Amino acid sequence: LDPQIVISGSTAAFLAIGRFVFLGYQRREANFDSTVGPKTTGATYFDDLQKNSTIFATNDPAGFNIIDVAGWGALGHAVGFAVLAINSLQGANLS
Amino acid sequence: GMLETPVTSAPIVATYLSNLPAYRTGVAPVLRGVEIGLAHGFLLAGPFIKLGPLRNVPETAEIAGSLSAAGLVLILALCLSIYGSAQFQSARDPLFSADGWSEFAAGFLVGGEAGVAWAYVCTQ
Amino acid sequence: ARPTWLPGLNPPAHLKGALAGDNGFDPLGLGQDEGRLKWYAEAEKTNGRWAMMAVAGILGQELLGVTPAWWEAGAKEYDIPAQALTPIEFIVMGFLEIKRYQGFKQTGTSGFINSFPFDPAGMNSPSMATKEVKNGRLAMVAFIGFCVQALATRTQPIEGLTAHLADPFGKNITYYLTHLPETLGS
Amino acid sequence: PFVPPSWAPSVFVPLTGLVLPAIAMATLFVYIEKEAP
Ligand code: CLA
Ligand code: CLA
Ligand code: CLA
Ligand SMILES: CC1=C(/C=C/C(C)=C/C=C/C(C)=C/C=C/C=C(C)/C=C/C=C(C)/C=C/C2=C(C)CCCC2(C)C)C(C)(C)CCC1
Repeated sequence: LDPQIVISGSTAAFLAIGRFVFLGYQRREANFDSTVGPKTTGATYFDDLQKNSTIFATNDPAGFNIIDVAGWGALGHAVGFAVLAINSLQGANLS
Repeated sequence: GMLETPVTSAPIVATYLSNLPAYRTGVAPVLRGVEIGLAHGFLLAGPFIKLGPLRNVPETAEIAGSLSAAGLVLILALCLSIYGSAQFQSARDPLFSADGWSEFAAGFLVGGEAGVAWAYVCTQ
Repeated sequence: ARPTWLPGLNPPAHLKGALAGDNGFDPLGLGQDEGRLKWYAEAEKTNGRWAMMAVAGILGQELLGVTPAWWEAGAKEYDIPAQALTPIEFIVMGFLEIKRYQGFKQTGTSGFINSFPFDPAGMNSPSMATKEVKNGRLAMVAFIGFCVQALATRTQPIEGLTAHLADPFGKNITYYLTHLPETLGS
Repeated sequence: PFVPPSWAPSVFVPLTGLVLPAIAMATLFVYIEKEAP
């Protein structure tokens, strides 16, 4: 199989559904983590290491920041190589 | 007052100076540095190539002379920089200030070396 | 509203913009203790300063026809035996670095031997501080590029650039990562 | 062990005759011109 089509194709699908299908659902479940509350309430260096010091703002209308791009892109790459690797096993000698 | 004279006070002379990069206010010091550096850098290559110690070598004369012109521009850039450090330690034009002159010296180095390189390309 | 590494991203609070080259880039929030950020800021420059000299040295050695490649310099034998080089380096570097640290603790700035700051020529200003960091960061990225390009391509920095320029689409990271047997079999 | 390399003059003569003097003169010129606080 052509790696460029399969890997890019799978990544596009996983980015497309993530942006257009599961974005609303994913955000709602992320608020279920708000009900519990913040991890720590302190002002020491080690307490600062547990806070969202940097907020990744995005200009995308739906709020599809880079962290979401990395998450859904990784799944597409993972699925893409699974498809390629399995298809490679066809026509393998002594393997 | 001072002794009036056409050379000191003439219309044609005054207009010519007012258009030179040094006297053309409203331009960023860095840009003036590049404009001044290019002009001097281009000329600086001439004498080194024609009258240098390797002037009679067919092809090495161009390279050696220009490479020495580049060196002199580097030394001049140092002179400009340290002059600003000594002169401006504490007015109308931004150039005559510690911040302005430091930009001016940097532009001269960039413009001067570009002029030396541009002069070499003209030969070959 | 200074430029930030990510469009439309307000910089984090612990980054105030006072430091030279402060683009608000700290996704992991490593620098948030004022006692560590000051140490890291000094640590950024010294890594960059060594990188800047290293990149110039590798490029200079290649441009001047020095052999062998920069990653085989140690194997070559010089006037001084390799055993004698290390004790000399350890004593000299230990002295310079120890006094480098002592001055930093007292003054909080960077210098050489007994002078802090070390600015004999008087060139020093916020612009110069900014220019040092940006050129330093570029050298740090550049040096890693040399190391990895030596691993994959096994060509010296300038040599690799010429190959890319000669054949841009034919020669690139795509070609070398799929031709390790050919390049390493030579 | 002591013998320096055969190329030592090529580096040290320009270094001590053209480079260090330039830095030394720049250091001294800035120093003398420097104004007291
Ligand atoms: C800015 C420095 C720089 C520049 C100008 C070049 C230029 C070149 N590289 Mg090199 N390279 C660099 C950095 C650089 N490289 C780095 C950092 C690495 C390590 C990943 C490599 C690894 C590398 C390899 C393995 C190969 C090249 C090759 C090449 C040539 C073809 C271009 C290519 O394939 O690039 C595409 C691939 C790259 C890895 C280049 C990336 C360059 C960007 C600008 C780096 C950005 C870094 C970023 C700011 C870091 C953020 C960190 C984050 C955690 C915040 C070309 C001469 C190829 C060649 O023909 O060499 C002779 C080749 O085989 N480079
Ligand atoms: C004033 C006296 C004088 C003159 C004219 C020369 C001339 C020369 N010497 Mg000699 N030299 C002298 C004194 C002099 N020397 C002395 C006292 C010593 C002992 C320390 C030496 C030691 C010496 C050595 C060791 C060497 C020379 C060499 C040279 C040659 C190249 C110099 C060079 O690169 O200049 C570079 C020139 C410039 C950067 C510019 C010169 C000035 C320009 C032309 C002024 C133009 C002004 C312009 C007209 C104003 C216009 C204004 C308008 C726009 C309003 C040349 C033939 C070299 C050689 O190979 O000779 C064959 C060489 O190796 N000389
Ligand atoms: C120890 C001190 C010293 C040294 C090492 C030199 C060295 C040199 N002089 Mg002499 N000179 C000196 C003192 C010195 N001089 C003094 C005190 C005076 C006044 C009395 C003179 C007056 C003088 C004149 C009038 C002339 C020389 C020239 C020369 C060159 C003669 C050999 C040749 O053919 O070069 C050929 C040169 C080259 C092929 C290029 C060499 C490299 C250039 C000059 C610089 C490159 C810089 C680089 C690109 C960027 C910066 C690098 C740096 C940061 C490391 C040579 C570069 C001649 C010459 O050609 O000068 C340019 C010449 O005409 N000198
Ligand atoms: C702007 C814009 C746009 C566009 C966009 C784009 C084009 C994007 C892209 C994106 C992308 C393109 C992304 C990507 C990502 C990726 C990633 C994130 C990856 C990851 C990976 C991984 C993680 C891997 C792993 C692994 C390995 C390494 C080995 C083997 C195994 C595995 C596979 C697992 C649009 C028009 C739409 C809209 C408007 C705007």
